[PDB]
Amino acid sequence: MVLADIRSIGTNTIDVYPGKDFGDDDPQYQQALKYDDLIAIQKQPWVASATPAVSQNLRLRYNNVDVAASANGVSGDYFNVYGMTFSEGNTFNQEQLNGRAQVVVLDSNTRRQLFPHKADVVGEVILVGNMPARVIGVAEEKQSMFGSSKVLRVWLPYSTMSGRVMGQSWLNSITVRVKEGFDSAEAEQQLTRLLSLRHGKKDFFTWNMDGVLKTVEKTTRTLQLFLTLVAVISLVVG
Amino acid sequence: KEGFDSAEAEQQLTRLLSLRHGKKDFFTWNMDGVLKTVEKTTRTLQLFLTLVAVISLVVG
Amino acid sequence: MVLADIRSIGTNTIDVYPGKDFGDDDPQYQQALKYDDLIAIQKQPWVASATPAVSQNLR
Amino acid sequence: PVPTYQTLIVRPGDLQQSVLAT
Amino acid sequence: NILTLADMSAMLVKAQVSEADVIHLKPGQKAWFTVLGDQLTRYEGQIKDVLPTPEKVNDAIFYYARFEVPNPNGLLRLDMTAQVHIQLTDVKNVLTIPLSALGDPVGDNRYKVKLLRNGETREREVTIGARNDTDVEIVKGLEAGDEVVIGEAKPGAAQ
Amino acid sequence: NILTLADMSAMLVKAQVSEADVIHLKPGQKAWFTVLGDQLTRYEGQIKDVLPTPEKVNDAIFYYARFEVPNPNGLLRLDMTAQVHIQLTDVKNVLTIPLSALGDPVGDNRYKVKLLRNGETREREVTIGARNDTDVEIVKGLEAGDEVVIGEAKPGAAQ
Amino acid sequence: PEKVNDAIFYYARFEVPNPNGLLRLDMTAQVHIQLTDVKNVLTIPLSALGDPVGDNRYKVKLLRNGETREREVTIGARNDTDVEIVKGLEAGDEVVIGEAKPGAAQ
Amino acid sequence: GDNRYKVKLLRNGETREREVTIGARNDTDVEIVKGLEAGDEVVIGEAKPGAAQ
Repeated sequence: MVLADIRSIGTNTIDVYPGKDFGDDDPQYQQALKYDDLIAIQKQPWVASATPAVSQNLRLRYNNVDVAASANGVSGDYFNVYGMTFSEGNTFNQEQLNGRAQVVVLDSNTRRQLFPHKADVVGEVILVGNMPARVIGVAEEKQSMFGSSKVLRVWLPYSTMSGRVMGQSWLNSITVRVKEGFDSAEAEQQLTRLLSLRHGKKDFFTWNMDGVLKTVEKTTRTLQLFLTLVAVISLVVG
Repeated sequence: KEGFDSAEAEQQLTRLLSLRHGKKDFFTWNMDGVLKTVEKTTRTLQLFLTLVAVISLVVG
Repeated sequence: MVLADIRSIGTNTIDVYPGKDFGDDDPQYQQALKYDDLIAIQKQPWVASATPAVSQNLR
Repeated sequence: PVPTYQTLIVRPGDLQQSVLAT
Repeated sequence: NILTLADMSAMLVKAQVSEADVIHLKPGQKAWFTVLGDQLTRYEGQIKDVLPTPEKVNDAIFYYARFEVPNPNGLLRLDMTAQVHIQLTDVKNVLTIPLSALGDPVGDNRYKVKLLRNGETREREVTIGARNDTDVEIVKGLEAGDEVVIGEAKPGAAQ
Repeated sequence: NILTLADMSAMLVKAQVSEADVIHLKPGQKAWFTVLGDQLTRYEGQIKDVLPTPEKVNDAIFYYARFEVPNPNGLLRLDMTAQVHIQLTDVKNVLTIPLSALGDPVGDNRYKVKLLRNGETREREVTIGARNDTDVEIVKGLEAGDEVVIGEAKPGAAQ
Repeated sequence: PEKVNDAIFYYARFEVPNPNGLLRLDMTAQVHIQLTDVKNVLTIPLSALGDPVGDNRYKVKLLRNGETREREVTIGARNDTDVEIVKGLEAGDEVVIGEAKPGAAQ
Repeated sequence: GDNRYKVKLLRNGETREREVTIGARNDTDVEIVKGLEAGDEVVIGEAKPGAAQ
């Protein structure tokens, strides 16, 4: 159960980062990170897939209700690979990922605010920031985490967000999933060299997941070892 | 202090900051209660482990 | 060991978050927070203490 | 486990492509 | 600047279509729009033209377009937000597949599970050219009136 | 700019109503306001007019409106913040439904269980657009004097 | 040049014919420029490289002895797939592109 | 944020709230002008409306 919660994020992920690490500002604010970079990045055979990530909170006008909300330019595999359940609708095709449709995913709570009526979501349009957006899918949270006190959150194909309501080449991050059952330790340094190449400087700054995965795996199985062993010893004593 | 519950006062502080400031804004994250529940969790693990162990030993 | 490691935090924090939550930007960016407030904030007897917290990078 | 499937009745439709804009 | 003036006998709209779609949008194509504040009160008219000079909001260039809506009763304040529907073509007598259940092998080939009269779902490869904001105009490989398991489809799966 | 002057005997207000509601706001409608610093000391007057030219604060367009409050006592400093209640309407001889009881099917439909003279309760769909903080205005959908089940509403279920 | 914060950039121009009135002003346009062949030379796969200092470029390779040995090399040209290598490695040499170790027999 | 209920204790030993108007918000205590009589006990701690102590 707990591993399924953990492996729910698969194998693996190398989110791309600027600056130095998590706490950095200006060097992290600047991003020499073309989404085009992914091309050659996706070119490596061991990789199964790798995906762009970006997000922007913006004001959202609508009919009468008129409030800002966070939003998330992402892959269509997002709710898929996260396995996030849908309140309604689906994610989106890669074709329409290229289609730049004004399709979009929203919080159920966001609907709770927008829609006292509980009107059907699909086919409806609501502007984000400025651009009109024909809402379709909305997804229920797959975690409780009530202490998070989650606010309004929204999801877009990244091509649309970063594209036709941002236009920057530099997305917040890029997920990178390896194939082959390949080890987390290896190649991440090779990708590091890769960023030492396609960029001229030490700018990978990425975090990684079979490291923490394998170690918590050894941890849990170790707990199995202690528990089952002392149990069986006691029973043999019986 | 006091050994006082985190669940309480934060609401008192809620209205408090809702007053001393004209609007609710502080939006603080709860303390200690997470410690409370994880304590119940770990002690619960103690309960499962120690109890099944001792039962097995009684079986011995 | 683990519990002492966790409760080591002063019982365990209520940091001020003048915005909405962790993901917030501009409303979180604007901040009406006042250390002066800490006066009456510390006025409550159960409050053994409450402390200021702020930070930034600089060259 | 119910094999229940959401489904539709396809019909010779007419194209409604036009898009939108703020 | 002493004082500004404006004629409100008719209202012009600045419909900022994205640069990706500007290549189409032939003049005189019929279009309609509606304001956020009145929810449902459609206005409509001919498109007039396209402005030669773009202006941008950081990322992504946008090109304007204009109408000429009549303004009875003194409604519609200046710079009011207005959602705008511009019309592309209406080819007819042809099926379009909802995108909710599409299968797309190779990214060219396109399998699609559909329920049969037997109660047996079965997929078929199909070719499709035209694509829509919501669906895709299928051209071959599926009959009209066919049941189509839009939800949780799998091939060969009787229900 | 050597100096500036202002006639402090009548304090005009800039009530920036949202664009979503500007379509209403008919002139001469009665309205009132109050300041944060005096808590409870209501001022009131006729609305005067609406400014044709909006000025945005990044997101969301807004439109001004003005009153003409008398200013004795020498109070009311310039650019003071002022909460404003602009009379939306004075509908009368018309029923309104308490929020706790109403049911809202579909996203437009509104079931409302009511007691009948038979003593057997029955729901009715009701059309409601207007709504208040405490109630939703029902111009139509329920016959007057019908009792309504404020709690545990159940269609077809006698009390 | 006109810089955009980081990285200086330089322009280049064409002269495309414009039939039918298409192509609006300031439209985004992806651009391919042709460079040139640099044939008659070895090109190393990117993964295979050892790149000390960011100037130096060791390259572990396998010998006929079955023992691997690195050779520092000069490399200027770079490609999305490989990099051109004018010097430091003879042709026909095997190259331990995978899990390389200097000075190590296979 | 306009209304101000205040639970207090009655001679009955039963608590009851009264809505009150209050102007000044003096930093130690607010200045209540109306809605409560003098000499009244006030359940400052763990108050419940309509509840006997």
